[PDB]
Amino acid sequence: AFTKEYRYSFRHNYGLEGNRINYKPWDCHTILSKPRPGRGDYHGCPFRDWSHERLSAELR
Amino acid sequence: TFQMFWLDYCEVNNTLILFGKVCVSAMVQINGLCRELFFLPREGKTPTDIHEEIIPLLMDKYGLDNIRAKPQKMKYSFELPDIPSESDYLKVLLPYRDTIPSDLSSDTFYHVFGGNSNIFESFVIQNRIMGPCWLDIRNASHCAVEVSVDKPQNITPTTTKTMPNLRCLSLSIQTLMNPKENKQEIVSITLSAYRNISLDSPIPENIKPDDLCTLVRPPQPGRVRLFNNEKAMLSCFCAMLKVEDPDVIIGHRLQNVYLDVLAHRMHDLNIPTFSSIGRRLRRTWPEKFGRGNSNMNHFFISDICSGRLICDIANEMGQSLTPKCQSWDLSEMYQVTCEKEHKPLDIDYQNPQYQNDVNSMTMALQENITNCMISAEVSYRIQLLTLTKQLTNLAGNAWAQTLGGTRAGRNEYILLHEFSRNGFIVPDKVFEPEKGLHKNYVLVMDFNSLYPSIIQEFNICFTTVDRNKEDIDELPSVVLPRLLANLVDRRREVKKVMKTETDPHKRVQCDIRQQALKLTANSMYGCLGYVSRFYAKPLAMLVTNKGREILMNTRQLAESMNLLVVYGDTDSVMIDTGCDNYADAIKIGLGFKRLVNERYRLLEIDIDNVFKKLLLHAKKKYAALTVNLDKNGNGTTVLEVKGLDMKRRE
DNA sequence: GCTGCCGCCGCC
RNA sequence: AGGCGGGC
Repeated sequence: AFTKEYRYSFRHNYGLEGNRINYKPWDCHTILSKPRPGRGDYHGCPFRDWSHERLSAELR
Repeated sequence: TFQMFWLDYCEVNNTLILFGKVCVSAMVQINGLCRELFFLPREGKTPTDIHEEIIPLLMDKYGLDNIRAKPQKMKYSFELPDIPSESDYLKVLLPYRDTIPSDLSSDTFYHVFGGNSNIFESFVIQNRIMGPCWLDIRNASHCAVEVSVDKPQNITPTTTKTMPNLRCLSLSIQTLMNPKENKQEIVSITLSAYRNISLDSPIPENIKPDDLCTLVRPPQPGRVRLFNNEKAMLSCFCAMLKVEDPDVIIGHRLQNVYLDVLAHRMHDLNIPTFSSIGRRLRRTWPEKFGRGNSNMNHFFISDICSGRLICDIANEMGQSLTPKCQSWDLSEMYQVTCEKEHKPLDIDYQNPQYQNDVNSMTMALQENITNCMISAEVSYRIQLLTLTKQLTNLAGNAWAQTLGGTRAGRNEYILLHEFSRNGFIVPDKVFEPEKGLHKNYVLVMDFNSLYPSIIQEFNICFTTVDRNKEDIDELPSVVLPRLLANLVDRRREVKKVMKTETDPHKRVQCDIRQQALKLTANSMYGCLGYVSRFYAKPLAMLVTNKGREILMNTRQLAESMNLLVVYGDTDSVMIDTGCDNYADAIKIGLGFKRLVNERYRLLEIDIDNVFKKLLLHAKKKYAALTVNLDKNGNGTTVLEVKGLDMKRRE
């Protein structure tokens, strides 16, 4: 998808590195708690982060 | 005639100095040494054609009345293209700052070997000196005897296998950190003298020192001397050192910690007698000493110590003999090697208690003394001196180098001596891991001797492998192997003698001998494989591919035994035995060893490490429970960690 | 000393 | 993205 810095972090998410914690996937509460997305960010929750205009077009 | 058992050397003013024993210390300055240069004649030329041309030209530049030169037939089989397998060369003996470039192209010759020859290397090769041995041979040194010789030919090696007694001095240094300048200052020094250490006989356990003395300055058993400052202490230290005149300085983390500090403090405090740390006398430090070059400074210190062997039990060499250690902390090494307990005291002289509390100061000084005595006993128990000496004699390099822990050291000399003796011109200078917890016993199998066996089986050599010297990336097709064979055979003879040998002393000695032979043979690959004076990419590749085939079949064999390879590489292969019993696991391991040898009769693998449990995380990152057997068969578990976050500084 | 920036090293 | 350490 990305057509030194990243390999380790992805293995670390699987509990394969360092303290070997098998990190739990985030629930909505956790996702919503992260800093709000700005321009160029895609994390967060579209129901909170998108305008009603954008949500309506997606739902249509 | 003059008889000296040489230990170490140093280069100075285009001369070569040897320090050794005659028993008192002695130095021999060697003059008249020359580089052996070999002029390669062009198509249709002779050594005399060269002789006429360059000799008059050399006499002028260097200003010599006469220069010894003679024709000599030499072979060449290394990586330089266009140079023939064998030719008549002109051997020019050019006495030892302007060097003759190798590309000296003339109408007589086109190439020259031995232009940048090192003086110590020249002496040792020409006189066929193979490590520390007996040699039949004003105010320059700290030695009892100072002599010189007009020509190197005056020195010839002897066959004597025995050696003189050594004077060892164990050093333990306690320091203090000044936060102002970030400088580790010396608070105390312990000196324990063992004036008669014989490597020809086993060293008695818990050997008692001939003299014990501690020097100490204010931070804020044996003799104890108190000083008003650090400068007076270090001056006294240097004087005592000169008088003691040890052949070996034993310690723990001297090489890269305490020895550097000591030198730098002697520098800082302008100690005039600093040079007694070695056996050569110097009035001044090197010009570029203390230029903030932690890399170059190390060289200067090693050089200044020349004449006295640095026996560091916790350096790269020392660690290799104590693989059952994990931190290599002094207390840990003492426990592992001697099976005796010592609780390390954390001495911090910045603490105010040490200024007025006589009992605190006394406890700290007692800690330092104990540590010194421990360092010595460990060094003798692990037999660091004997093994490194053997390795030096096998490779024919300098003992100092071996005690240091170099890779291009015993691997370059061993080859220069073999090839030079046989009339050759020498060059100028994997299985993805099964990540997870493994409940069944896992055995680490060591394939160190993979490559040597490969080089010996397929007869891989610089002299045998036709290769494209223009294109080193070209894979070619199937002296060095004969040398390997000799080492293997000798090792066999030692083991055969071991089965019969009854004397615990002679037995242990045999064990050291075979260890030395094994290490020497298992270090031969680096010669041609590491990117090395004898580097040859086509040869490295050729050996590697055969190593891949062998390993692939090996994987198949393990699987054939219903075993699973948890991890593997060119050095080792870890196999899950599928057992929960030490005995059952060992039987599996032996069956695997035997199986592999039947397929590869010159490849002898063995069980190196037994893991009761193994949590594998990456290639070289795991935690495990190693099983260490005791004398009475008794088995004990111990934690071992490599590469985990827990190994980062903290 | 602190502050701030840039690079590297893992962790969380 | 955050924290810690080292260097300039």
